[PDB]
Amino acid sequence: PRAPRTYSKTYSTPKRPYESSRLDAELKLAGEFGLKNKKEIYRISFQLSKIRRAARDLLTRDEKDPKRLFEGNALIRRLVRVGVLSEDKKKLDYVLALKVEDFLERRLQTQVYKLGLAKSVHHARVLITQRHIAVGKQIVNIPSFMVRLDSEKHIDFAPTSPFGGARPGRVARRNAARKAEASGE
Amino acid sequence: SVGFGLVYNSVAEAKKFEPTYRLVRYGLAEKVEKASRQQRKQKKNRDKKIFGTGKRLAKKVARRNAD
Amino acid sequence: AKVHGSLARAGKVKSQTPKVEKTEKPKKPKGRAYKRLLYTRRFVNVTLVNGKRRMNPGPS
Amino acid sequence: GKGKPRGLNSARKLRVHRRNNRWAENNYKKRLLGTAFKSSPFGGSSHAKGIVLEKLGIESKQPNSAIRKCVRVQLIKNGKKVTAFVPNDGCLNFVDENDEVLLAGFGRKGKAKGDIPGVRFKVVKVSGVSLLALWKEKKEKPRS
Amino acid sequence: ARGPKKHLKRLAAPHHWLLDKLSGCYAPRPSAGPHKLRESLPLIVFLRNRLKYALNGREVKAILMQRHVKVDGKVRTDTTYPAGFMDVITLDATNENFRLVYDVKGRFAVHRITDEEASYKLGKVKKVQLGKKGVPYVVTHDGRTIRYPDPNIKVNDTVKIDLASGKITDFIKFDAGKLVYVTGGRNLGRIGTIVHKERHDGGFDLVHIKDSLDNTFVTRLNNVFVIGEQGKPYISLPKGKGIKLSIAEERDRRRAQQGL
RNA sequence: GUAGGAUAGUGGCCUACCAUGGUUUCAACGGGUAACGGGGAAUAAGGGUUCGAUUCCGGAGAGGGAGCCUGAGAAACGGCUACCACAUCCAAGGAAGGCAGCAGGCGCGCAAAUUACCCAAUCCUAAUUCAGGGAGGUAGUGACAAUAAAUAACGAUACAGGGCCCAUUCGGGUCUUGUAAUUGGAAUGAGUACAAUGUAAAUACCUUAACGAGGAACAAUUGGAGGGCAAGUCUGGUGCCAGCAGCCGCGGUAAUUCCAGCUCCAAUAGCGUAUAUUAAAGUUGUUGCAGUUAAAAAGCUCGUAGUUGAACUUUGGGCCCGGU
RNA sequence: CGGCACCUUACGAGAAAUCAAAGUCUUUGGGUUCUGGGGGGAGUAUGGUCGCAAGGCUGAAACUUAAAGGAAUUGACGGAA
Ligand SMILES: [Mg+2]
Ligand SMILES: [Mg+2]
Ligand SMILES: [Mg+2]
Ligand SMILES: [Mg+2]
Ligand SMILES: [Mg+2]
Ligand SMILES: [Mg+2]
Ligand SMILES: [Mg+2]
Ligand SMILES: [Mg+2]
Ligand SMILES: [Mg+2]
Ligand SMILES: [Mg+2]
Ligand SMILES: [Mg+2]
Ligand SMILES: [Mg+2]
Ligand SMILES: [Mg+2]
Ligand SMILES: [Mg+2]
Ligand SMILES: [Mg+2]
Ligand SMILES: [Mg+2]
Ligand SMILES: [Mg+2]
Ligand SMILES: [Mg+2]
Ligand SMILES: [Mg+2]
Ligand SMILES: [Mg+2]
Ligand SMILES: [Mg+2]
Ligand SMILES: [Mg+2]
Ligand SMILES: [Mg+2]
Ligand SMILES: [Mg+2]
Ligand SMILES: [Mg+2]
Ligand SMILES: [Mg+2]
Ligand SMILES: [Mg+2]
Ligand SMILES: [Mg+2]
Ligand SMILES: [Mg+2]
Ligand SMILES: [Mg+2]
Ligand SMILES: [Mg+2]
Ligand SMILES: [Mg+2]
Ligand SMILES: [Mg+2]
Ligand SMILES: [Mg+2]
Ligand SMILES: [Mg+2]
Ligand SMILES: [Mg+2]
Ligand SMILES: [Mg+2]
Ligand SMILES: [Mg+2]
Ligand SMILES: [Mg+2]
Ligand SMILES: [Mg+2]
Repeated sequence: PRAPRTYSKTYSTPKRPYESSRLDAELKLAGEFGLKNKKEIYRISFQLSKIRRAARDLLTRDEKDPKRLFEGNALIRRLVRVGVLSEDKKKLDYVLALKVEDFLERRLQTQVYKLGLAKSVHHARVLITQRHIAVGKQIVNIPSFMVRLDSEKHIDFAPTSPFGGARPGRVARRNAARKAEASGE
Repeated sequence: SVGFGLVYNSVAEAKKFEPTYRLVRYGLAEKVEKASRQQRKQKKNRDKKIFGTGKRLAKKVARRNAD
Repeated sequence: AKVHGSLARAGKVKSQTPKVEKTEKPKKPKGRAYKRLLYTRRFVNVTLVNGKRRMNPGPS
Repeated sequence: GKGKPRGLNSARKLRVHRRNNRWAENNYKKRLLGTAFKSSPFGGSSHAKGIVLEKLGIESKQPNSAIRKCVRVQLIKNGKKVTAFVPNDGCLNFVDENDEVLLAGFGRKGKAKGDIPGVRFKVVKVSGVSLLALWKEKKEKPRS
Repeated sequence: ARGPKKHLKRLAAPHHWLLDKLSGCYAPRPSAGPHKLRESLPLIVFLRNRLKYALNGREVKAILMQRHVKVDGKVRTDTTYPAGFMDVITLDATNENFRLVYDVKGRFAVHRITDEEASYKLGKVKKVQLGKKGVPYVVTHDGRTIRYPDPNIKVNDTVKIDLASGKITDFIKFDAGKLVYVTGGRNLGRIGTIVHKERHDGGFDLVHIKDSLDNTFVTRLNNVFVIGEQGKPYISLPKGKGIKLSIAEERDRRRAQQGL
């Protein structure tokens, strides 16, 4: 008899399960941004649907309505802050025209590869989830971390977990130990 | 690591206001050795069936069960 | 709708099918690397450009 | 005036007219008469366990020509006799006479499916060990 | 059913107590006292949650049983004593006095007053009536019966109670042009002056209140508490003065205060 | 209606005497409910349709009825009395009972977990800081549902053509996606644990010393490949059989559909089936259906309730304040 | 002016045949009543009511089924010309 925990479903399966155009358009995204599933595309499409309807019902208001000027400015500010929307085009007519790859471009898995540092999106995936690249001083192992444009400058390897300067890892320590005992003392 | 901390004005004022479990954690108090919850409640419900001290009941039960 | 037909032929084709064993092959990669493999076979090197794409072409 | 009344005070005529013409639907008629509980052997339920009485072989409907390999199942919760299709190659060898099967419906909310005449249920489990798992090789049927 | 209720569910608590949804199934049901259950603030909610002086309810009990807290000059060792509106809470250790006044969001604020202001409170007259042996008494909003009042004191007036000897030091009439503290509804916590009172014989007299920024709002007379003249309130107002900035002006204040 | 009684109090609540009223096609009364009501939930163009036993509020109940005691508060059932049903112990005289509290068992079924730890939190009760709390919290079982997202990453070496100065005719530091069950060195957590944190005490998480991936066997599955509907006219088997197939359909000797193997597809720690419901369904239609012939204008007229009902009554001008 | 109709056209409507209404309908609202919701089962069973009866009015369900049907085109066929 506590308050029930709120929970939400963050993706949505499309209406037509087998469309060649959509399946090719989703495999291109999953091979370009290094995604695991199509659930990682459905989640972004769900975010787009929520953002786009929250702008679509504010645009039905009068201009200089208080709720439009509050919530539309907050939505624009949040999208500009995460870097999905640029520093120009701060309009509700411009958050309607957003696409799926504008959100996929801002993931930590995309940004780690884009900032040098990973040489592939799949190598960026396996670097992120293996307790390398840290966003501030904080190790992040979530590939959908969705960098907020102020943490772009501080994306770097972790202070622990080598490639960032630490003890040289597991297989290197063991292989160096075998190299040290094979020569002798 | 992020936590919470208390610094009392004296050890006596710490032992007055601090929980007994956390005094047991710090060694300021010995842990009380009781029965478990089930045997405590079972003993209570057994003792609910005796009116009085039970000396007379014990003497009567002993004498009658002797014969 | 006759309900008392012959039942003695049940399991005939599955019983008389010659049992061939599964061959031993390298495992496919799972998850993200399989989508990497699919992206490679469908949108990077397409050796089957027959009109648009053939995905499982039988030997002609 | 396109049939129906339109006036602002004519909501009772529109509401009772929709209530009257609403009965011509299959689902509303079925749901408000409650025919799933009065009839339709599984009393509103999805699955039901029964006991096999006899293995049947149903002639398939024309133009198909096959024996369909069903069972006659007496439901535990009703006592109603139904016919249930044992739905793979083999698998009638897996049931028995006189054991307990779980039946589901057969795809079409009633409405005997395909070329099988009068069979609208199917055997999902026999002896609680799941005909698909028995059919692949996955489980062994218990002897009791 | 069957008797008085003794438990308050969390999520059935008043919303202005700001209790977290998780961490327990129950809320502190206030005791019977001077203030109504949904228009009061228990001492455990004031000490543990607002002042953060205690981490538990066990520590709130440990605070109160040393007779530290006192509400309106009397000690009040109950854990869930209903300290409501206008109540002066003196903590003798820490040497501070609070007055339980609303903030403009509708919540009881941590408002520190002086020891001079802690020597009195204000009380909205609920009824003026004649008691036994023909003795007139007045009843305030916190259940105080005060014998032999001024004959000019009527219902909806505000008396000034001295909290040591609980007498009427002075009083404020209910006229147009006097300050209001709105103590109920969605305009709760707002402060303004009466434009006029709209009568409605039969039920629910209305008051049209205008604040310092000339924003008029209508409030039922159950929720109106006179606190002084035009300007110069008899109590010390909390930080914000009951203005009700809109949410655009609120985020403008936040961006103008956090950027330095 | 009047008067009384009763109640804590209004009142046909009950009584006594009078009056003959009261409800109803604007659906009374009766019947069903696989109906507790609501906040709410699912689906979301809009309107809707369906669900709400279930964490909050209100009601009702403690096996069925009834009656009462104590008390401020009960017609209380972890209170009593009686009857009915069920049922325990007995030395046969008697005596005791009420899990729709927690855990658990049986039965029922398609269908649902531990006879665990503790008041440390939330609060409640009491003479009360101290005691108690199966309320509650904690853990165990738990693919109800939801969140995040391992199962690999990067080269070098054998071969690609996308190419250079008319490579004449392959070179050049060609540019390296694929391709060598080759080849190399890195990366890390699943797991196992010193410890510390965690915690009422432990478990888990979070943090970490030492271990811990090469077939990285530390091996991803569930459904499919005629159309709908993404993906084979490949091979073996069967031969209107076996079986598949929601529907159309496939199978009678080269079966793209069955049973398999290979390959390919779709979702993926999930996927399939059954039942209900929603969208699709403008196939319930107020928005918004159709009635000549597809289902459907009453044989025809009158007519009450119901729905709907012509036009007309201070318009126009002028001046001033006055918010964006 | 009112009536029974008719001829041409298709502004329009319709699945078409065709329609001055079957038009003024996705640019959907003049008022109102009745009826229909895939084909059978079935205008059946049962209940009520009316009738001397025949029957009339009202009127299901279980079950079954992937079409039944409407209009038109080409062919074929006609003991049709
Ligand atoms: Mg590490
Ligand atoms: Mg209760
Ligand atoms: Mg209380
Ligand atoms: Mg009287
Ligand atoms: Mg009376
Ligand atoms: Mg009488
Ligand atoms: Mg019920
Ligand atoms: Mg719609
Ligand atoms: Mg409900
Ligand atoms: Mg409910
Ligand atoms: Mg029920
Ligand atoms: Mg309840
Ligand atoms: Mg009760
Ligand atoms: Mg029972
Ligand atoms: Mg009972
Ligand atoms: Mg008592
Ligand atoms: Mg009772
Ligand atoms: Mg009980
Ligand atoms: Mg009880
Ligand atoms: Mg139980
Ligand atoms: Mg279950
Ligand atoms: Mg005493
Ligand atoms: Mg205790
Ligand atoms: Mg519990
Ligand atoms: Mg999930
Ligand atoms: Mg694995
Ligand atoms: Mg196959
Ligand atoms: Mg296809
Ligand atoms: Mg073949
Ligand atoms: Mg229609
Ligand atoms: Mg017709
Ligand atoms: Mg006619
Ligand atoms: Mg009339
Ligand atoms: Mg008019
Ligand atoms: Mg004429
Ligand atoms: Mg029909
Ligand atoms: Mg008829
Ligand atoms: Mg009859
Ligand atoms: Mg016809
Ligand atoms: Mg025809």
